[PDB]
Amino acid sequence: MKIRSQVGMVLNLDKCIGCHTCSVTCKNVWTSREGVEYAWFNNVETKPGQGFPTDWENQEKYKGGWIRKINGKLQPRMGNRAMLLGKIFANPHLPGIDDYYEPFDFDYQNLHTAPEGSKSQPIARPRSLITGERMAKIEKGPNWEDDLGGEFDKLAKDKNFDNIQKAMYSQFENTFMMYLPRLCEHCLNPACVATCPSGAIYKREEDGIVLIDQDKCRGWRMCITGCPYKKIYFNWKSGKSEKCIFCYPRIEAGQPTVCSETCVGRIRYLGVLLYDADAIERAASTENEKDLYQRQLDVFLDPNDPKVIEQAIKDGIPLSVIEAAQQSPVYKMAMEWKLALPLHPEYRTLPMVWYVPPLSPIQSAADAGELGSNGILPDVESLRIPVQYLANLLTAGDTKPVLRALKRMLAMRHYKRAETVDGKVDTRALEEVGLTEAQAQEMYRYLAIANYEDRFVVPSSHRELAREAFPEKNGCGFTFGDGCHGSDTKFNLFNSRRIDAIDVTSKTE
Amino acid sequence: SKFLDRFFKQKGETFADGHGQLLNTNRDWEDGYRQRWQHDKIVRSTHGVNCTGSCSWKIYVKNGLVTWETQQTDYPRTRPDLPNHEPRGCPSGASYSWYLYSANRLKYPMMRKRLMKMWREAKALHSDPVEAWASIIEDADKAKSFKQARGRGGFVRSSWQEVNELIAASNVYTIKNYGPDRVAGFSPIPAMSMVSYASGARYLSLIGGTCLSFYDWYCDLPPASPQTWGEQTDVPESADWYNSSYIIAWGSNVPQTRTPDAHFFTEVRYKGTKTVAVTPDYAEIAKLCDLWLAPKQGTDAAMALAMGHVMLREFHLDNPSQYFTDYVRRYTDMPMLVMLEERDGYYAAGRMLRAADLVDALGQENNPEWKTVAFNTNGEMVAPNGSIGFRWGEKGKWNLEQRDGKTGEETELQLSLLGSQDEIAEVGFPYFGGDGTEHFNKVELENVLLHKLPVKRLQLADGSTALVTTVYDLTLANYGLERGLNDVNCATSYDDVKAYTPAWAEQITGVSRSQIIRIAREFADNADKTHGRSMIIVGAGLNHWYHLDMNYRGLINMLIFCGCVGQSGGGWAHYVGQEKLRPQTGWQPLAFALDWQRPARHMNSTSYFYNHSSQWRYETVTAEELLSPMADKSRYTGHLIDFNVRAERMGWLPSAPQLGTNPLTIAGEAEKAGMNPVDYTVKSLKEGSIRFAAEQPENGKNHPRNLFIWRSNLLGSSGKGHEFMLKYLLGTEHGIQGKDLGQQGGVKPEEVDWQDNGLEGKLDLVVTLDFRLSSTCLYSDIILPTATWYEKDDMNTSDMHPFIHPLSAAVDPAWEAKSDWEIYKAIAKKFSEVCVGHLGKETDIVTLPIQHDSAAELAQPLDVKDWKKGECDLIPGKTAPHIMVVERDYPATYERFTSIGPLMEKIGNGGKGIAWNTQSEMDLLRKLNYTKAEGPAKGQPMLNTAIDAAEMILTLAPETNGQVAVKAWAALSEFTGRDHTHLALNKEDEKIRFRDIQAQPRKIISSPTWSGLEDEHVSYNAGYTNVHELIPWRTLSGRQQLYQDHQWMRDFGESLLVYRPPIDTRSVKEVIGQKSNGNQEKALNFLTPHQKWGIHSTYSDNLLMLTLGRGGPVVWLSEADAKDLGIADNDWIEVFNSNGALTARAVVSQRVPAGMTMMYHAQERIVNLPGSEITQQRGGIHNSVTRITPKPTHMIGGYAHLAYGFNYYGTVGSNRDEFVVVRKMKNIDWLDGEGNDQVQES
Amino acid sequence: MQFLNMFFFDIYPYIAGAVFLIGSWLRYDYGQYTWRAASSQMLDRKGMNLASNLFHIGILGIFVGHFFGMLTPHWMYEAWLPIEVKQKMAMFAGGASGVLCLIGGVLLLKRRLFSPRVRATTTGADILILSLLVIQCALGLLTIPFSAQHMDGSEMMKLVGWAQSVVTFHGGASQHLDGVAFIFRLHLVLGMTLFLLFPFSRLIHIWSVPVEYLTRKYQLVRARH
Ligand SMILES: Nc1nc2c(c(=O)[nH]1)N[C@@H](/C(S)=C(/S)[C@H](O)COP(=O)(O)OP(=O)(O)OC[C@H]1O[C@@H](n3cnc4c(=O)[nH]c(N)nc43)[C@H](O)[C@@H]1O)C=N2
Ligand code: SF4
Ligand code: SF4
Ligand code: F3S
Ligand SMILES: [Mo+6]
Repeated sequence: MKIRSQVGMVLNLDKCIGCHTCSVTCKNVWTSREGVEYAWFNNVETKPGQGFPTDWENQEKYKGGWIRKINGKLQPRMGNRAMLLGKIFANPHLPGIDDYYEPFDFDYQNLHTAPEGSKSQPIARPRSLITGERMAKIEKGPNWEDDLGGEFDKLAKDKNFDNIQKAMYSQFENTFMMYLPRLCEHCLNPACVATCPSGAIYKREEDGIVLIDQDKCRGWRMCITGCPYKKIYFNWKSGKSEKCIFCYPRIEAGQPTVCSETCVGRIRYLGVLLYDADAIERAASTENEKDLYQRQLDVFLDPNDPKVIEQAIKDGIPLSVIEAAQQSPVYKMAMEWKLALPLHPEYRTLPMVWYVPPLSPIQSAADAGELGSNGILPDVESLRIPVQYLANLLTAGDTKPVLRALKRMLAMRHYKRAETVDGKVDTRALEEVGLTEAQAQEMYRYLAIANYEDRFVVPSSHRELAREAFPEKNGCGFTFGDGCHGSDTKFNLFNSRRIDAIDVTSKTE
Repeated sequence: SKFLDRFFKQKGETFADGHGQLLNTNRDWEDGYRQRWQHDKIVRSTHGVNCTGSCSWKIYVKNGLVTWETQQTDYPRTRPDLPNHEPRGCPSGASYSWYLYSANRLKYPMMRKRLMKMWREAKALHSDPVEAWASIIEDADKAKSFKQARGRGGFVRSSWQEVNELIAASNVYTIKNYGPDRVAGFSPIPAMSMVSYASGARYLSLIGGTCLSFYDWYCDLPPASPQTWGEQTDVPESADWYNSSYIIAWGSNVPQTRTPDAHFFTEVRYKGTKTVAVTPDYAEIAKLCDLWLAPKQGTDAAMALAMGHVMLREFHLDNPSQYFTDYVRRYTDMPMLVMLEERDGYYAAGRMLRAADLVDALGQENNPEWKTVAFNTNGEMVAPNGSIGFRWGEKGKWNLEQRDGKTGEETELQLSLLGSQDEIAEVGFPYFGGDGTEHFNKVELENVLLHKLPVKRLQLADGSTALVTTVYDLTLANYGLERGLNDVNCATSYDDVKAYTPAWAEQITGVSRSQIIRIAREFADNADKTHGRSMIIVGAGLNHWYHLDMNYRGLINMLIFCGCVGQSGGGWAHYVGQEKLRPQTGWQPLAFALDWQRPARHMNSTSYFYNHSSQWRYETVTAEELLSPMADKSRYTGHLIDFNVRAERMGWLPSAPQLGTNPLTIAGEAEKAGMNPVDYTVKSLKEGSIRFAAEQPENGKNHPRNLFIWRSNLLGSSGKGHEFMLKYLLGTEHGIQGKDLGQQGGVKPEEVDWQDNGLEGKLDLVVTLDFRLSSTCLYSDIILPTATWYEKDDMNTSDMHPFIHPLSAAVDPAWEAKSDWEIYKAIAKKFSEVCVGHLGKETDIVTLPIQHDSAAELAQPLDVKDWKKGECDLIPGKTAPHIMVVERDYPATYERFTSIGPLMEKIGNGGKGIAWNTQSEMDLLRKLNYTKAEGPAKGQPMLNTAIDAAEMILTLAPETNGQVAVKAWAALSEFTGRDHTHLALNKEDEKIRFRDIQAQPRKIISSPTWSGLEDEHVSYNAGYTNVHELIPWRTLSGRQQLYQDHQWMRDFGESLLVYRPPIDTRSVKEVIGQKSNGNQEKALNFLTPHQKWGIHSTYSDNLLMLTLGRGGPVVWLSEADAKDLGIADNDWIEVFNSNGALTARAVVSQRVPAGMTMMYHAQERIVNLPGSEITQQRGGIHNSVTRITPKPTHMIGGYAHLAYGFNYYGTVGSNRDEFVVVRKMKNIDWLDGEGNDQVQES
Repeated sequence: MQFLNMFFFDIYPYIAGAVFLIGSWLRYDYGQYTWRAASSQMLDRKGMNLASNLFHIGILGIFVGHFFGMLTPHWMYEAWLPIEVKQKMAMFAGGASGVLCLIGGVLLLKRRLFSPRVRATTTGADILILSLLVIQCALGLLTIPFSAQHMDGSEMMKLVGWAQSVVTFHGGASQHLDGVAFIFRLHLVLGMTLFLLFPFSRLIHIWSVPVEYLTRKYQLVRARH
């Protein structure tokens, strides 16, 4: 029993409008450098589809995540320590630049410098950002399948269509599309960390953000295969890997991440979650993969339980963090309302970025239809997005928790309409799904009204604990190059001292 | 030493039974990302693009440069029961930062090399620049040498000194020798950047140049609105969607085109609201709804009619709804009496009965011919309050109080005459559901459906007699409702295939009849249960069809029948362009120099380009084929452009150029003729010694010569009939594929001169201001580097929310860029000196069409009279346009531009038919902007910076100054006789300042300029004031107009709505197969909904947007159509027709229904486009295949709600009816001499 | 000749060794961000699997051989592995490695110079270091036929005499080389040169061979620091 905290994220897919604003803001701030211009820490994919990189969900091809051996022990699908080491000269599974797309630019200056007397109007053609050579044609991009862009037989290769008879969905009337925005999961049992030979990847203790140390990374590029979500991108120029850093510079002072604060749809929720680090392996090694979801929920702790509060304190959790945890929207959607589900729990990484499945128009029927248990509003059975599809995505193929979330969402709707249109109290739908009036009203507060202060409840990472904030306040930022940053030993070959430190020791004790 | 650090100690406790290890090692490296996030400061700014977004952003400056942006989240929060707006934003918005130092930034003023060479050589022989310009423009080979260089490279770096002089010189020459109205400017949607638009508009107004329109030109103007409410466009705010319990997104892709507001839609669902999407394809909007209906594109009006049918049947006839009944009784023209005309064996609906028609004139001395009549429940006839006749000439009766216009007593209008008729008459109704192309299903009945209407005979004041009936009765018949008279053309069941039944529409639309019935029922039931909280969000999906009015009136009737308009949570939510510049009357005087001279030269752009880019010379549509079957065909002969010319001379629509003679010389000639200028012009117009320029657009003096383009990409976006603009306006190579009227030997117009070889290259000088080298720039003569939205001050408002916020300079404009405001200020300055000796204190004769909201709107009450045809005298301001006298002080242009004129104090300020005193505001402005020390404008407030201008707008507008807001409501109270000041009394002290909005966006003040309220308990909902304050809709009847009784409306078969199939542009059958490349060609409907990776063409060159999209111009096709054509996903394809051709790559998809193709709006002509195999030129753009085709009903003027107004009414640029030929390309030649060409096999 | 002899085998070896060590230390302390393997695999997977494995498996074979061959003293099992036995091994075991190595390296160089994406993103040092290694490998294999003329391990004894004198800092190391075949001199010079260029090339990845990983706990967590 060792309690740790992390700011989790829940995305309400039902509200996602597939706008990509989240992707653009992340790109502008973090990955506009040459080397990672093709990398999209945050990317949005339209489903059905194979995504970015192409078919990242196919673990038989890419070898991401873990596997539970027959002896019950966990091993990365990539192979054990030696197997992995024996693949280091050339990672046999490494996705190629082409699996993403070849980053391109256009020759705009040709519109400006086109010489006088040109036979045809000048134009700007594409050029490779990798070779600088002229590109005959752009044949791929990071969001190439946006809004069902491509033949159905192509998009349906989607790994999430397994065990589903998909023929019916190629018919115009049964068409359906949804959006899947994604970033790094910042897992409790990250495969990347387990697959990095040099140990450059780590999970921060105070907030669970997983980073790739840019000093220590050696560019062994195995972590990339290791991540089953393929959210680690190789910086082809620096030779090191980079990934979503959960905007730690902001989180550290209590701010939302950029993709969270900039989400036009107001679908992202940030809240603390307390977990028992000592239960991680036990939970991720459970025999049946349809249990990882529930096993993870069991790894999460109740913030209002004095037993947990006292243990958190004893274990070093700041008081403000415990408080933030007690009013965490992420906990309300994952633990109480059971609306949020993990992304591909079967990878056994214990993902910390969850999703609320989306609703969708009713399916095509013989006639205008009839009033179901929810009147004019939809019943869960009438939704056109095949629930089995959603289950392959969020619950390892188990449709029970998906239906439960969808049903409850519709229940809330049914109750609110009774209240606002009929001006009556009708809890028929709520009781059917096991929700109380109070729970429904609260669900409505967070999901519908979604005040800024309710979507983001981020505590400080308290950069002052166990460190020396005073000399840091006074000297950080003066980057003259003192050469003493990054090590604990004071001795340095250039005979220098830290600019943001006190080297004249007090002699008064 | 990191090396020494490698030397057990850093190992803490393990966890999870040895599965994990806690390390106590250095983390200093984390500073690496921290220092990237850190910045110098954040500045508040927004985007000056036409998106209706109006989102406030945080501009981050780091290392003294703009590096990125994130949304501001500090908007004043909405009520506790409503979700807030933060963070708003969209993808394009998030990528603007890219422009600032991108490879496509315009840094210096540029000039076509060929033009510069002749300029510098001409200046060496002519010390005076005006005469230097003359030496080049009056030479045929010189003029031609640079006009044919347009779009063909050769831009060289110039300087502000050089271009400012050439521009000024050219303007002077053009004004002096041809007329001020031969100089024009095009800039759209001022709400997105009020002062930036004002810059050019102000300079142009002062010098008399024409200011072209945009709302109608872009087809955002829904003519149906002016028709029904007498309002350009007023809609509820997005927040109000959250007060609705039933919403239908009809032809509106909310999540993609209203991104920053979508959440109100996804969230209101959790409140119990049901949502329904109506789109032919599986659009993004569908993903968010509970039901998806997919009618065949263009057939939507059919569905609406059917739904209206069910509603009337079920909630008006069978089980009448109290709420709906009272609602249509008091707020529509339904109880209004219509006179019946005698046909052959049957009657036809004529104009509406007027007080004047009755003997004692119902006691109406004032404007009796402009007041509608109805029957009260006691059988008595009466002229009810609110008719447009009570608006002018009298006071206190222009309201919706159900009272008798004579006695002033409380009456009750009766709806149907059924039950008190003197006999049953048979009235014929036009039916077009049987016509149409092969691409849309049709249903045969009769061109004229006869219905049995209950009537009453009246004894008219002129002795004769006539039959009458109510709009109501007429409406139920048009809808096919059986009322007991046993009408063979009325429905017997919803399955009966008759005039607008669910079964009928099922055939036209393809939407299951039961679906139509179910949703019609739910919608109406909801509206009944909530008192109008049903709403329809509609957009370009319907409004860009030639028959947009029918599509719209269909939706409008549904809402009116269910009493949804004017109620929070209900109504007509039209969202297209960002046309709601809230501080209207504070901005108008600034943008059109109305503080100095009145009036300015406004022009409706569709007619302007139709005429000058000569798109009429290729017209395939005839007015005759749009005529009602019950109209006298011989009374409407002529080319569609002939109706425009007549409309102009009758004072209905504006003109540009106005006259065939320099309007600055007319005064000197009246002086010699011994008569004043006005009278002398009317005498010449009657004599024909002076003619309207429209009559001879190619004689060499009636075509614009100088054009300014800014905040617009006219020649790569909005420009319908692109190839025609390149040929007739620019004089460069073009890709037009068809022959003109002359070549086909068709009938020439009867109002416009004809000449086989059309005049080309009419534009002498095209000047474009922009921050990126757009398609328009590429085809200009002079490019002026302007400041990005992150480098200047300005303001922005939108229809979506009530906040007014600013654009601010994060840093000074980079390189040699300047804000639009400073560019025009400098030009006006050089103009003021260059003009000395050529222009002084001139006298200008300006024509001004009859204005809506002015007393003159009451022009021709009963019919149409063409003075040129001798049907009446030429009376300016009534049967022709006003002929105004305007004095211009050309040398003082700059001083006037940089100061607020004396007219605000002398005459006052106002708008929308009301005026108030604005002296106190001017005194405040003298203290805030300081005053001119000397010169012509001595003592007047200053306008040096964009900020002074912004402050001018804020201080003068009632929306941003409570003081003015009260004087404004006071003014309107004189008309209605009801107090409206209470709407703003509790905010009278309120005064919005520019610097305050930089600190935090501010909510505006309820103003008479609009019909919604800015309140803390009720959201902003259009028409709320009419319904709750009893203020009339500026329509003939004062109520919402279901019946249009204008001669033209009646004869073009649109007195009542009716189904109209998409028109045939006949642009395919003449070129299909004429240039085979070996691949199969097929005809498909060409739709251009607005894109996801940009806003129009802006952002289309933005690498971020291009990388998230498909890397350049693309076109969507159904899988079936692509497979038939042998087209694979991403193959190079060519789309073309009579108007031109374009090249692009295909996106094959299942969500695209067979029969249609979509090239998401504006991807323009500068990125990734190969040569055409059809024109042998650079591939064209989406508007290379479209062509303007005006509609007569949109030219109607001098008739109450149907009277002109800048962006209020006028012809529109529809384009969804268009068809194209599609095919896989073969040879992919880039025409760049790179030798990097390809060939697509099979 | 005698001058160039003492320089290259008495002096130079110590210059290259000082630059190798202090250069590695200095670049480790002040160039952590530059301390990477610089993989280019993603940009062009074609042929990398075969070529890289061929090169690395071979080059490592040689290294084990060179290491134990010249740095292991004689009195250490001189009865069970006398000088000529070591030579037999180095010629067949090492020669086979060297063949695998040369093929891999040649394929890698062909790719680095002619694969558009790799060539466009390469640095000069990457071409220079890889070219010198291919050459050093060919040279190495070319010494096989020369060592075959002295199957008694007389040649190998001289080279091992030199190497061992150099690393124990015993002056006169070049004497041990008296009369050895020229091809061996070139191999030694170009080889030590690789050590000199080591700290300023991608070779620094060698220092980071991840042995620790074999015994490391899977999950890592860093405390507040
Ligand atoms: N991202 C982005 N946002 C913008 C703009 C932009 O360029 N980009 N521009 C502004 C401006 S200026 C306008 S005029 C509007 O956005 C137009 O959007 P709207 O959704 O009304 O039109 P659109 O023409 O796209 O049509 C919407 C959808 O309706 C479907 N549709 C098309 N034709 C029909 C039809 O005949 N009937 C029906 N029922 N539906 C039809 C279609 O799915 C389309 O996407 C607005 N904001
Ligand atoms: S910003 Fe929000 S709504 Fe838009 S795509 Fe990203 S997650 Fe979805
Ligand atoms: S472009 Fe318009 S909608 Fe997009 S962020 Fe800017 S203002 Fe908002
Ligand atoms: S495997 Fe480790 S060495 Fe770097 S490239 Fe991945 S974090
Ligand atoms: Mo528009």
